[PDB]
Amino acid sequence: MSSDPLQQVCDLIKGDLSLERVRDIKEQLLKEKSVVEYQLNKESDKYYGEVEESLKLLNLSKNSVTSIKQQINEVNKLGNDNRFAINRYDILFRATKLYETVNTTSSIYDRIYNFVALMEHIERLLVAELAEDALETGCPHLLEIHFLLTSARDFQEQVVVMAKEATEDAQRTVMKLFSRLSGIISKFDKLLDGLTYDIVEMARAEQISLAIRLFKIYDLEEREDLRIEAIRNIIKKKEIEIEKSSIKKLPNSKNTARLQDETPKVIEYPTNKGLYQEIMSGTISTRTAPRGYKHFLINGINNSISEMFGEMREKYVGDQKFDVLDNMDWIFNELIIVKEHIANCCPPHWNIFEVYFDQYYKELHSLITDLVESEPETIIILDILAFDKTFQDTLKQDKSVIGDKEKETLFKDYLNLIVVKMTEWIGNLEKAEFDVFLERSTPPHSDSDGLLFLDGTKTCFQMFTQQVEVAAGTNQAKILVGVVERFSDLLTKRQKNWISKISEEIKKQINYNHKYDIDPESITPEDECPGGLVEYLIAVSNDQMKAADYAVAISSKYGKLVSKVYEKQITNHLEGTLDGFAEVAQCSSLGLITLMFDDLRKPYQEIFSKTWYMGSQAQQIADTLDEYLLDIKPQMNSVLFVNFIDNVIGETIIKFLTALSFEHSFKNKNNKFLEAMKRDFEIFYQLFVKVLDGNESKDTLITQNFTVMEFFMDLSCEPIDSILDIWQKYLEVYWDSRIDLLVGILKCRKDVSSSERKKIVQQATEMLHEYRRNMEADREPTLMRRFVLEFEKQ
Amino acid sequence: MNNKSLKTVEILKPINQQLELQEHLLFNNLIEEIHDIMYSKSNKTNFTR
Repeated sequence: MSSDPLQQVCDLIKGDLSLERVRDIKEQLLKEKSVVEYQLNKESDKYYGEVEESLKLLNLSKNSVTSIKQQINEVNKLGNDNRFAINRYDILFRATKLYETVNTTSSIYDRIYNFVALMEHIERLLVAELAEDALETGCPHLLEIHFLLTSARDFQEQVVVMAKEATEDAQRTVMKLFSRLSGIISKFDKLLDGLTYDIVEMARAEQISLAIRLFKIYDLEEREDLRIEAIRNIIKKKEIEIEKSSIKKLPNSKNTARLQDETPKVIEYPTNKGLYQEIMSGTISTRTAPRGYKHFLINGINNSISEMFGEMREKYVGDQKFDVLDNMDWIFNELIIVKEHIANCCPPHWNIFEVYFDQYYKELHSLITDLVESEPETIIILDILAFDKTFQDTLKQDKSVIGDKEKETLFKDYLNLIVVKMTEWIGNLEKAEFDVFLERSTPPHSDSDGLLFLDGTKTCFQMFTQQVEVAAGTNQAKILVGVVERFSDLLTKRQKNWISKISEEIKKQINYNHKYDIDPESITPEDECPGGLVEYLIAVSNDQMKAADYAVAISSKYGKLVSKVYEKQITNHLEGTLDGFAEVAQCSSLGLITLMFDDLRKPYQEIFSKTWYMGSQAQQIADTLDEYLLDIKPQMNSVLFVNFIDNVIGETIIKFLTALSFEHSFKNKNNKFLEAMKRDFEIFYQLFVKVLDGNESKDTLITQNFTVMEFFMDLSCEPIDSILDIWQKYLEVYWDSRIDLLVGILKCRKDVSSSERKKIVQQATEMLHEYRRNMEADREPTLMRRFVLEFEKQ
Repeated sequence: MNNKSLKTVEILKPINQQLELQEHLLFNNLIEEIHDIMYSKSNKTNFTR
């Protein structure tokens, strides 16, 4: 098969004739079919039982439900038994003679249409009672619901005026219509003056334990009675749409009609084809239809009386800047009290519990406009509406709260504010600091061993720590990252300015040392600047490490209530900066190494000439720079220090290998240069091992440079047949300084000639490049990185 | 049935199959022409008459 030949490959992953591994491979197939039949077993069982209940209930309802509608053949065909038999008496004279006077409702319509005129003219004040509450009307379950039933007796002139639509006469709704002017709208609007003044009376801060009880009881009685009443009229168009649109829209008319059907199919003709589905008989039977807006259409004015009192309590200024939700959420507390008080009053309607969430539309929509733009206090924009979001949540079910959706755009306003503010802050703090550091007689914040902290950087520390209190205070993935990481771009502008003006500190000590001991024909205006750059630039690296303290240590110290993704998005650009927290040391402290130097450039090129060969130039270099690392040594930050003295032994050996191209013929002749490589090697040893005390770097960060010491002793002292292996070994460590240095060494030498430079130094050039294909495919550029000295014609 | 077609083990079973079958026609006509009695015995040549 197309699987089996592939399965012949799967078992042909056992060999070709592999009967033991064919057996085991068959056991693997048995494991696969084993579990596939466990899950296919139980899954097939669940499907089978689903078919079992499926056909079991298709059975049970085919038979039993066929005997449920056929049990309606049993009991409903039993309904047809006593159709013209029952009630053992003159039922024919009960439904056609005693019920003939049921078609004789004349005098009740005259004294009740007339009494509906006069007494509801009286109930236009009595059942429309107000001024002020006295329990809301007084007693609007007596009063406003007396206007509801007086409007339900005038629902003969309001709802059964729509049932009596040309029943038998013309003045049943005309001469009684002036009896319905003071009859219907002096009872229905009396129940709506008592209903709008009931719910308005229920909008009156208590409101009350009997006022909202009676008033809301009328506004649930005539509210839900109105709901089933107009639901019985809409179910007279839906029971007529069920009934007359099963008659007119059978379809067997089949025109259908013009124009009392489609439209109004199906209503369809009042009294009684359009009425008796809401009228007699009809054990209701009007439908009621009181009161329409007791709270059937007037419960929206209660939750919109706390959501129009709430929305009215905004006072859109916001009366300090965001006090809209103060009085508005106060009306939300009155919405919870009026809500639960009214559900204690009225179960069916009249503000059961919707006043709370309607007032959450009042506080939500209210707080989403007081700080829509930056028109409120932009520093206090999201804290107010968010404080009412979570607090007005916690003041309720959490839920008459302030849903805002403008939190995050206002957090972009906090982005622009805190970022551009910290551009202003950071710029002033920088230029203040650097203009302090050019005053080189007093160091910053006191300690006598150069571990000084700073002042404006402390304002960055503590005061930017206070800038991110809204960041961590609201736990934003867009500010506590974004102000922090855009702030890290601001820190990149910082360390660029520490490179710039700390390089101007370097220039200041360069020409101040020109003023000190270096031939004073160099003097600049801003460089009147003696020794003392040590405490300044190390004070910088110290608050690089204290930017590690509050930036790194506060960073991972507080930010622990997101996942490590967003916490990590913070962590990408505050704590890799530890390398950055010596990267200024990549630019400051190398300047320190040259400013240990710049009082001493008179021996720095008189090396390789005859003065240093038997004199005290090595004394000045080694001992003076030794003391220069006998005062930076107490005064230096550690991460700056290891890299520092490392680059002191390195840079001081390349200032010990400065003058390899001055072409002074080497005094290995009478050993004057050679003692300058050997006896001065003792003097240039405690420049490595008295510079370094308190640690064991004395040769450890000097061994790599004893390579260029001893192999350079093999380069520049030794004769013809001992400069080959000089470039062998010196190639085996330092190919960064290339072969042509030896050419300069044979520029500084007569008694190893230029054809010897061809054989030794050019076959050794082939050693250099072919070993660079061989062994470098030695180590990095170093102190001897780009000191490939000039070569002649090989 | 399984053809199979090819190596792994079938084919390179079928060599010893078909040559084992001509080996059984070899031993078959050996015992057939043994006491055919084209060699005479009870057997080919173990004389019992």
